[PDB]
Amino acid sequence: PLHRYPVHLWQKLRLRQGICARLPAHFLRSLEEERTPTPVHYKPHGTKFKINPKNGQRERVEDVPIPVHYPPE
Amino acid sequence: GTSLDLLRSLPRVSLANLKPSPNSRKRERRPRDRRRGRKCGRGHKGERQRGTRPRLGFEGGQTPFYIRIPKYGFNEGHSFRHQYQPLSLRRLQYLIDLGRVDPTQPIDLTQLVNGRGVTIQPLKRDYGVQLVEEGADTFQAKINIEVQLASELAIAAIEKNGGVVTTAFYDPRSLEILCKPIPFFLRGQPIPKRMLPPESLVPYYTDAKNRGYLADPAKFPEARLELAMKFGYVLPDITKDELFRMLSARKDPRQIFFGLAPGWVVNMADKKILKPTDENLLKYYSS
Amino acid sequence: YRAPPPPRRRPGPHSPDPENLLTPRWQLTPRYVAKQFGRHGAISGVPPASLWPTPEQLRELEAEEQEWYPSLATMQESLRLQQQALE
Amino acid sequence: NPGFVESVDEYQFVERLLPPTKIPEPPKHKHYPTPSGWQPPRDPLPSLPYFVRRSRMHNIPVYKEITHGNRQMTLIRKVEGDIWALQKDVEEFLSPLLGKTPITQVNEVTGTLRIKGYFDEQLKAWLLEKGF
Amino acid sequence: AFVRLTLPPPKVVDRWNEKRALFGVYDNIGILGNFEKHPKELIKGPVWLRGWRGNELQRCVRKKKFVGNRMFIEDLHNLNKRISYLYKHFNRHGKYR
Amino acid sequence: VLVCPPLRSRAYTPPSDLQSRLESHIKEVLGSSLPNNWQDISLDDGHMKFRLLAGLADGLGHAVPNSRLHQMCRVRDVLDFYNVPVQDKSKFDELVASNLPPNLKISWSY
Amino acid sequence: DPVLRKCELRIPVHRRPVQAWVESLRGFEQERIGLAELHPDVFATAPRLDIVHQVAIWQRNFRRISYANTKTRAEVSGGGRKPWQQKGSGRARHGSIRSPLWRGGGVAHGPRGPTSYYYMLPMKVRALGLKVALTVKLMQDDLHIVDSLELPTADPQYLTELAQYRHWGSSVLLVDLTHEEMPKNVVAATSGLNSFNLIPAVGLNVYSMLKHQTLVLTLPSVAFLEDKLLWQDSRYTPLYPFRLPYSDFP
Ligand SMILES: [Mg+2]
Ligand SMILES: [Mg+2]
Ligand SMILES: [Mg+2]
Ligand SMILES: [Mg+2]
Ligand SMILES: [Mg+2]
Ligand SMILES: [Mg+2]
Repeated sequence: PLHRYPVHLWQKLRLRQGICARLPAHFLRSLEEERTPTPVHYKPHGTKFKINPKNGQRERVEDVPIPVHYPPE
Repeated sequence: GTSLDLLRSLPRVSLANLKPSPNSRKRERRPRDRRRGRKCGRGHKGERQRGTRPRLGFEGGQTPFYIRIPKYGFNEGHSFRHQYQPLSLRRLQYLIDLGRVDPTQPIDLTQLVNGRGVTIQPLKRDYGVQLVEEGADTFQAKINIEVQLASELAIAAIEKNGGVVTTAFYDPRSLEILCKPIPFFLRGQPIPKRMLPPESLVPYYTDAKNRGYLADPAKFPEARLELAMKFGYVLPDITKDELFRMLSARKDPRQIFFGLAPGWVVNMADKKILKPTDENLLKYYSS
Repeated sequence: YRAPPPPRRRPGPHSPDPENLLTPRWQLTPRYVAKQFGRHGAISGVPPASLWPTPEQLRELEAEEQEWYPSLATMQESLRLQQQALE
Repeated sequence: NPGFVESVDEYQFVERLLPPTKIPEPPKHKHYPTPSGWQPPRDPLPSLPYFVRRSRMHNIPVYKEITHGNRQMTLIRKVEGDIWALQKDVEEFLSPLLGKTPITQVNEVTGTLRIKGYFDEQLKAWLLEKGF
Repeated sequence: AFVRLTLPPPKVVDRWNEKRALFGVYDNIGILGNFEKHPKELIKGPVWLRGWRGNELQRCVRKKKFVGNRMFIEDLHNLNKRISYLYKHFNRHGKYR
Repeated sequence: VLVCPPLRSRAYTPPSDLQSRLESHIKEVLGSSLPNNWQDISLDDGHMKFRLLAGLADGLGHAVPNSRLHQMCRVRDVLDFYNVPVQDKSKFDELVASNLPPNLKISWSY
Repeated sequence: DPVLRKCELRIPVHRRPVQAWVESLRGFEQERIGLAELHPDVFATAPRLDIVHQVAIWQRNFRRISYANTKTRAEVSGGGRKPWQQKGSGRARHGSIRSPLWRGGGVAHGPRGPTSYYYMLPMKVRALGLKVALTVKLMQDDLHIVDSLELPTADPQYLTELAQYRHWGSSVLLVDLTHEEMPKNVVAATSGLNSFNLIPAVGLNVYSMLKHQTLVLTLPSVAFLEDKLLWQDSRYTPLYPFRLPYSDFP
């Protein structure tokens, strides 16, 4: 068999049922939304395009955040 | 057809009478009998017989042939080179003769594609069609044709018969729309502007001798006459020609279609075209 | 027997439910909305003004154009200088 | 006041863009052969036992073929009627050129005649005279 | 070897039941229907192989790509191991290099 | 309330006076007597072929099969078609009524 | 008066038309009410029984998905530990109790998961097969052209009796132009008949024509069938899928 929903949607489903549903709408917005924090440990790309020096062609670039471990302390 | 008379005599065709065409199926051999069983075609026991021989190109430990040859830039930058589908005058005459291309109206890449005269693959780096001199001797048509590249001999044949040829540049996004306009219309976007040539191609498309679409019109008469003297024909005054209005037609450097301006929306479902009224958008598209 | 009615494609503009989690993401983009108008025109219900870029989007397009697509005069001038440097 | 104005006048240019799904019938020409070389089938029809039909592109269905990288062949394909009568004529027509009888295969199921060697141009001209 | 001492019950097959009688209908939906639907759209089966064919490594990767995120832990672990075994078989083992 | 007529055999034997029947039908179909060279009259006219062929089938009781209509180009082909007999007996059925030798015995279980 | 039908498309000049008897189902004896032309390129194609073999096999084998599966040694329960030591046992060497050689072990080369047999015959090939099948039914006297499927009564017995009277086969396939407009009387009669099956024109296929002994086509369906099949020859290759707008294609 298969699960009806993908695993990554499981958290959203729980927030939509039970005592979680009765929480205020504004509070759930904070839980639902996922926003990336400001870069700290890596330099962000200033532009969305740069020239690849070897072939001299315009190439799309993306920012991949470094995984950071936050201790409970 | 006597063969159909044979069917009359024979029993009914049915699912029980079906047979494949002779020799359409080979036999699959399983290693069960003595002939193909036993060692099963793998030979005596060894690395190859156990199925673990080295990879393709491995030569037993000496430096392989494909590695000992020096690296040289044969294919450097290959994916960024522009490719032009060659259209010969022989093929162009063949299409015109059989009615697949209409000489009364101007000919652009869309008409060539619609008539299946040329096959364009933008995803495979095609930038359009180049006129090819082959068939010039037997070309006897008066045509208005727009191509991306052209040769001196090919241009001579077009002009000698009384036609007009111009070289125009289309960018990869523009080329896909030009080749397949209808799929673009179904997307519901407005028609985009046509980008000007890269700096490398600016000299080519601004030169009268190449009939560039960005070239100075004032310099065309001299260039057209020069070919006439060089190739031994008399330049025909096309202004007197009845079809001068069609022959003289040329698209604007920023226009993809003849009668459609950038920024319009083609509503095929309701047979309407929608034009923007916002001033800022009009400045964007008019530019 | 009589065969069941022939299979047919669903006709008309189709707007997926935004809240439903299962509904695929690609069907909820503005790109999908424009496609409905292109196929079915007016009955789609799309406000046509939305099809064109919005003023904030228009600025992004113009900003992008200047950086990577120069004008003809600038292209000609740079080519002229290179020839002089070569000469 | 909406930002869009609708016009039907310019839809003619949109219609011009629609591509056809049907190969157009060739236009009537004042003088044949046409500069490319194409000429339509003659009327009245030939009275031979065999008829060679034209392709969907309105050309004579003769094709050069090669297999194994060395076996050159020429194929006459859309033959209706007595395909054996065509074989007889082909052998006589090609025998003087060879100096010997050509080797041929008749596929009565598919309606094609296959000849060893490249004779496409001679057979294309030959079949035009017969009026197919 | 030992053999049955009795004849099994005879097999009764209705060749004109609705499913057998109407098999194949609408297989020409496209050419006879203006091409609005392709015949593959009539195929019923697993989501990852409707109108598609491939070898076992391809099928395993396709199932993971389609429904991998909705699979049970036992199944997904078994599917992933099957991919690695087939990957090593097709890319390193065999007679022909 | 609709009763199917009794099933009629598919066995046809050419009538002895075939010429008389055919020319009478042709005279009626043309309506202007019998013109010399009648046998070579072309049947390309759609209306005439239906009247001639349909009329013959009703009276004679044997109808041109769908496979053979295109072959009935001229009246001769129609004349030729009706003179060839059709037998409903199988090849085996003939053997039973074929004066078998005394030592040959055939039994029909169907 | 006669119901004389002519082909709406142009027949090639070197080929003469093929013809059939138009019939009616209103009465038992209404076996000839008209004379209908048939395009020779549809109903008089070459008798190509191998192409009929290709299409019918495609129709059977492209839908097929087999759900047969077996577990490999990796998927059977247990089997992790080595049963006994390599040396000093007097036994055959083993590393798992679930190998193929063991009872209860995995299957070495068994069916693997759901498997599909999907492939597509070229569109021209599948269209050519239908033309061959239609010709076969006509030349073998299994095809009956009808003006309409209207019937006097809804009793299924009447339809069966009529088939016997006209020497039709044990099974009959009936084709109508469209599903929506098919007459009520025939719908009721065919509903309860196993061997008389009613399909619309878009539902016609080679396999059903082989399964049923005789084919009944209405006159409008014949024109429908000719138009679609003859379009396949004399057409271009597709620039894009034909569902998209074209200059001259519906
Ligand atoms: Mg094998
Ligand atoms: Mg190409
Ligand atoms: Mg294990
Ligand atoms: Mg272990
Ligand atoms: Mg081990
Ligand atoms: Mg087991």
